[PDB]
Amino acid sequence: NEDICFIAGIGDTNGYGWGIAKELSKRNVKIIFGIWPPVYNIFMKNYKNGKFDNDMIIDKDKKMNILDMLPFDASFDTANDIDEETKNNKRYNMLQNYTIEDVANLIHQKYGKINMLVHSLANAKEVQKDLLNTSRKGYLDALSKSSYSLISLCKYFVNIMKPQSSIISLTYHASQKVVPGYGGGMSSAKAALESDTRVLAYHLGRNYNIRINTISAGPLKSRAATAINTFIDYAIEYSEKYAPLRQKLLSTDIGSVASFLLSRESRAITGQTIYVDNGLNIMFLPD
Amino acid sequence: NEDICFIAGIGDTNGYGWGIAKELSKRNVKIIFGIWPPVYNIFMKNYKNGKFDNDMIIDKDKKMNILDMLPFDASFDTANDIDEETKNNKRYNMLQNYTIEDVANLIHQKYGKINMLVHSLANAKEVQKDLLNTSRKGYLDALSKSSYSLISLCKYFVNIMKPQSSIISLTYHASQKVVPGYGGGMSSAKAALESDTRVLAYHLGRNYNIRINTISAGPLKSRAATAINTFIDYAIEYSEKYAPLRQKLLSTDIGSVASFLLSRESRAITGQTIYVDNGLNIMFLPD
Amino acid sequence: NEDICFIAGIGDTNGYGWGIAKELSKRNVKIIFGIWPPVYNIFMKNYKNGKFDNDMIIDKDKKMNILDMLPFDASFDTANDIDEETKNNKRYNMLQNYTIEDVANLIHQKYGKINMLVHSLANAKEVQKDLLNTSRKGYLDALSKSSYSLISLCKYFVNIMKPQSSIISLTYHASQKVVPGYGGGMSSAKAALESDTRVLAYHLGRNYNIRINTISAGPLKSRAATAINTFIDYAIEYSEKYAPLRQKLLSTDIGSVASFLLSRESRAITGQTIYVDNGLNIMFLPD
Amino acid sequence: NEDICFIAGIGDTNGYGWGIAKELSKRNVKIIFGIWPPVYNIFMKNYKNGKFDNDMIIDKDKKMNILDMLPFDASFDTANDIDEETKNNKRYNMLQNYTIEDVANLIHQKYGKINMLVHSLANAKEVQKDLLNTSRKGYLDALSKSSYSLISLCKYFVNIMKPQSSIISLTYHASQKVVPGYGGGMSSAKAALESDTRVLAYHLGRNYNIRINTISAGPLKSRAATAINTFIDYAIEYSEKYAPLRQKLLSTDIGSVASFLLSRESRAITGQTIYVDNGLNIMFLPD
Ligand SMILES: NC(=O)c1ccc[n+]([C@@H]2O[C@H](COP(=O)([O-])OP(=O)(O)OC[C@H]3O[C@@H](n4cnc5c(N)ncnc54)[C@H](O)[C@@H]3O)[C@@H](O)[C@H]2O)c1
Ligand SMILES: NC(=O)c1ccc[n+]([C@@H]2O[C@H](COP(=O)([O-])OP(=O)(O)OC[C@H]3O[C@@H](n4cnc5c(N)ncnc54)[C@H](O)[C@@H]3O)[C@@H](O)[C@H]2O)c1
Ligand SMILES: NC(=O)c1ccc[n+]([C@@H]2O[C@H](COP(=O)([O-])OP(=O)(O)OC[C@H]3O[C@@H](n4cnc5c(N)ncnc54)[C@H](O)[C@@H]3O)[C@@H](O)[C@H]2O)c1
Ligand SMILES: NC(=O)c1ccc[n+]([C@@H]2O[C@H](COP(=O)([O-])OP(=O)(O)OC[C@H]3O[C@@H](n4cnc5c(N)ncnc54)[C@H](O)[C@@H]3O)[C@@H](O)[C@H]2O)c1
Ligand SMILES: O=Cc1ccc(Oc2ccc(Cl)cc2Cl)c(O)c1
Ligand SMILES: O=Cc1ccc(Oc2ccc(Cl)cc2Cl)c(O)c1
Ligand SMILES: O=Cc1ccc(Oc2ccc(Cl)cc2Cl)c(O)c1
Ligand SMILES: O=Cc1ccc(Oc2ccc(Cl)cc2Cl)c(O)c1
Repeated sequence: NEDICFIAGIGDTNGYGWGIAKELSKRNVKIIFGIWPPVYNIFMKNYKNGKFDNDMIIDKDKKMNILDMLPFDASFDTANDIDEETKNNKRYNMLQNYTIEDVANLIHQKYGKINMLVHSLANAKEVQKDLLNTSRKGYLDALSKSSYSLISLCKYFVNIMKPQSSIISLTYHASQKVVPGYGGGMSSAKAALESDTRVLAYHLGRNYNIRINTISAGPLKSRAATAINTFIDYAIEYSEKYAPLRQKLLSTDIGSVASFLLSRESRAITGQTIYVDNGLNIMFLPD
Repeated sequence: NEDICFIAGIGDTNGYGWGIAKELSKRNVKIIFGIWPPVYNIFMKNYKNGKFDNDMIIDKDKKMNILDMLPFDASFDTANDIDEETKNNKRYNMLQNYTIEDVANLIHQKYGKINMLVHSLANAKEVQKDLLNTSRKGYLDALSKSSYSLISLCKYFVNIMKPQSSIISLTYHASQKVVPGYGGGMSSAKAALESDTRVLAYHLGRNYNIRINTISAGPLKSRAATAINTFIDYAIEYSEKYAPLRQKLLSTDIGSVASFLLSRESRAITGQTIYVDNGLNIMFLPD
Repeated sequence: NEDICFIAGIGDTNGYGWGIAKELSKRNVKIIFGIWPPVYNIFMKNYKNGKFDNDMIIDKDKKMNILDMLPFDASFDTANDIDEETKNNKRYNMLQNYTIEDVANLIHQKYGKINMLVHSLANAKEVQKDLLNTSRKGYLDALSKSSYSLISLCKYFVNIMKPQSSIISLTYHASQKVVPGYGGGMSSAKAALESDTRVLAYHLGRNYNIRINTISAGPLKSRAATAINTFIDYAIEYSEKYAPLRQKLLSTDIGSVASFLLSRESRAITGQTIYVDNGLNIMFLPD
Repeated sequence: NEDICFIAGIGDTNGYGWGIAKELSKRNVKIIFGIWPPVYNIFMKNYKNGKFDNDMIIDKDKKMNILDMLPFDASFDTANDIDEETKNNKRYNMLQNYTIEDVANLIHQKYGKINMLVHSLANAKEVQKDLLNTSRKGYLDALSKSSYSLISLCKYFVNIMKPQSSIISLTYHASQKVVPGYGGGMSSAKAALESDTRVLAYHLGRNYNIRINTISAGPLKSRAATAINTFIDYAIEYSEKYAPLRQKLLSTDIGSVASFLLSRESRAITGQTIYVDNGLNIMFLPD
């Protein structure tokens, strides 16, 4: 079979994007990485130097098959949208075709139609500030990068997808219950993402027969998580202590659920927020 | 190597229990049926006369294999719970080891420990009456058979299940939003079942490292559905017209989700209500 | 001009029923108490000896006025439901007209139609046991007394209530999120009560133009709370430490919300679970 | 008592802002209107010409006491934020001090500290487009005007509010369930508003002892509603046909709930989305 999945939001092997790639790879899905330009050249260097080799082993027989790796910035819908400062940036200057539309066109031109799409990215320039102290520009940046990027990804990628294709993104329970520390409008962006997942499920389901769901993951010590204010150290310790299942949450635990939601096995599931967090979301009072 | 599942609530090939059996069988899980004594002998006679042979065809290069078929009544926790009248009733008189504790013991004696458990049953004497007109006895009957039966199944089966085992039941969205026609306290029972799934997830996760979830299924023209009164024809027509995914909901659509939730692929999911209903639950206003 | 409220579930001045009585009395609503026969004679003796006189002071320029105090047992729908044993029991033998239908009739005969109804009661034989260890009989007892009693109260009282009347009950968040210690099927009963509030809102709204809602209250050191085992001290301490509003939750805090929901001011609200808990329900992770 | 309420988002007498003003006026609350500059001069003219006189009657005794009416644009946090095109606009040119911070300063300078705040506004330049066809600028405009404006209002107004003050905004159930027609990212903005209400409740409750809630209203034929694509004619007809309570939803039905949430009567309620919609949100299947 010719399953191809574009994963937008891989920067190294420590986040959920990598775990999803690994699990899809087990099912013989061809994988294309969309890599944020500021970290693209570093990623390629680490890859070439074999830094990721142990992380690519699926088992005794299998290694991750990575079809391609492309620069991708969810800040920009089309070529016209890139500002002067960015195009002049040292790191963007030597790259091209990294807007959402350009990446869709490039994948389709090289490999044809795909049938799986993963949104595994977020950004918020004021994450370290409380919501109350977040500026209009800060808040809108969170929503632009973390929420609107999903809509744009759908809008441009549906043209290059087969009927019965499937899309997932990643969210966090701070959208629904208060997590002090989860600042800069990230909580807001995740609330919008979960709502948009429903509305998009209606549009994509009726028009194209395409499904879209979102996985609400528990805490993982990824690069981005490090940026929140040992906030991640706290979250992990609390989850491992109080969740119904006292076991370390792995990126591939989210990967196996993603793989299921992206396969035909879940053909009757759409518009849903699925919790993959060892059950922590169900608890009220710590015991 | 030895995935075994007990499916409590199969009476024919037209309901969700059969769809779950078929999909599990696809994955080489050995299946044991728990059949309610009022329908048990008709079920066995049909099976023996080859009435289900076509329904057991997976892909015509593969057919379902069933390990065992056992009389089972989720009304009774232990042998000591069985009233003299039932014990001597025409349909129960020839059967043995059909209470929850007895079937668990029997299964263990014959096959050892199991790792998958499916609650696919419900009942309510007054389902034809709206909630407001449901009697105390009718309401308690619905809770007893449809909700408490899950707790009891858990209590007795956890002793014959391996750590990391998984349990699922089936629910309906009338627990959360009003569905006229879903009467007799069935809505109440499903609300209880969904809440008990969380509390059980806590106890079973912490004490035995066992997971439990519930699938909120869309409408299927099963024998039980037809007996509600027609109600099910309206539900199905409405769902096929207004759901994000306008496709016929199959018992095997539920089956494949059940299969995922019972497998190790869903190891970080517990306490959850997972909707498998073509996304109908996400809609507010029709078109 | 003739607001009359029946409050089912008052046994002393330390619970939510009293707080609701006090706030309604503030608004010149006439109040009728429904008192469970095991505590009825001790309640009346305390009242007569002036034990509640201080507790009846509203602002020391105003004191509660109580229209009537009636023996009431929400276990029994009609006189024909009362087993011979209860009928002849030491505490029931001297009382009459204490079933749901009889109290409705009595109230109507004496005061005519009423327009406000409060369900402020719960009970569960096995509340000290975790759900997994709760017996069938214990679980059904919790559903019978704590959830079904609301449906029955509605069925019999709608005949003695005016159109545009309002009904409220009390619930707890353990229905939606796991609270260790809230056992015996009380969590199940509250999940059922909250679901039944919606279904009843539909029937009562459409057929009688009557509204029904439920208040999910935070912790209060009532007699029933103390009897759970300590559990309530932990709940209160936790709530005062971690709730958005760090202030002592009063029975009259619930009372003033109840008063609003029972008045015409809330005429467009029905079927709802309203949280009155200093906002604790909105929190995920503590500080 | 000196209760003062600023209501941001009044353009005429046909929306929810006016109904909230009317009901607060009954409680002798002094009212200040924040009026969007494009409609400020028209509003003032209609007011002066007596167009609103019949709409201001509370009853036999009372007329609405409007303390002041000020231009207010939720697009701009501070004086510096206004762009050239706006400052040059015919309608803005003759007005001043209409940014969020400027209005806070102006109210405080004229009247001192207030204790009630109402956010009753929304805008989305692409509301007529499906979410899938909404542009990045369109989507962010919705979030900026409809969601971030609430945060900014809180940030600047808390300085001029008393302890134990209360804040409300208005939302719609399209945040939670799909409403085709509710386009341009308005669904997204409302999801973010409901989430932000929780996070702000935590910050404002712990730091200032101030409460914040949001009212999810049913459909009302306001000026803004007219802009959605007879979408409002449909919504109203559907609500009056299918809601549990079959009665016309009035602006003052939302006003009376707002008045309660803004008063001390609701001191234990914060971070909540309260539905004031005749119960329509509780229904799954039309009957
Ligand atoms: N790590 C957790 O604890 C956790 C919990 C719940 C949800 N999530 C979600 O999972 C997703 C993946 O994050 P992660 O935890 O794997 O951290 P991560 O750093 O591994 O992944 C985030 C990636 O997004 C990329 N990115 C940032 N801005 C971008 C832009 N403008 N365009 C394109 N890419 C951009 C970064 O390069 C980074 O590689 C995020 O959406 C996050 O919200 C994470
Ligand atoms: N059919 C639907 O449309 C639908 C939609 C949502 C959820 N569900 C749920 O799926 C489950 C299966 O229902 P179905 O639709 O497959 O109908 P079904 O008739 O196929 O399943 C019901 C089975 O449960 C068995 N049963 C009843 N009482 C029992 C008892 N006391 N002990 C043991 N077994 C008993 C019956 O023998 C019957 O075979 C139910 O719990 C139902 O609530 C069904
Ligand atoms: N106390 C809390 O912390 C708390 C928190 C959330 C919800 N609630 C709810 O508030 C309600 C009132 O409880 P409370 O905390 O005021 O305790 P309480 O003791 O004041 O109220 C319970 C009352 O119900 C009566 N009752 C019990 N069984 C009855 C029956 N069969 N018929 C008639 N009356 C019966 C008892 O006489 C008792 O007076 C309960 O439903 C409870 O679930 C309480
Ligand atoms: N009308 C309904 O059916 C309905 C249902 C649910 C929720 N709501 C909500 O109620 C609130 C009030 O809307 P309405 O229905 O009364 O319509 P409305 O037109 O009466 O009120 C909206 C007001 O917001 C103002 N506004 C728009 N952009 C602004 C800006 N940038 N700065 C300041 N003010 C601005 C407009 O002048 C207008 O007067 C809205 O938030 C809406 O989402 C309305
Ligand atoms: O522990 C919970 C947690 C940890 C990390 C997360 O990802 C991000 C958080 C903030 C930002 Cl700016 C970017 C990203 Cl990828 C997240 O969403 C939730
Ligand atoms: O269309 C929705 C639907 C149809 C059938 C269902 O199953 C039952 C419903 C009532 C009773 Cl008494 C027993 C059973 Cl198995 C159900 O739960 C939901
Ligand atoms: O702290 C939360 C809390 C405390 C008390 C409660 O009331 C009861 C709890 C159990 C039983 Cl059996 C009877 C009643 Cl009235 C309750 O519902 C929740
Ligand atoms: O019927 C539901 C409904 C009707 C009107 C509404 O208000 C708006 C809707 C869109 C825009 Cl751009 C601005 C506003 Cl004030 C709304 O929120 C929901």
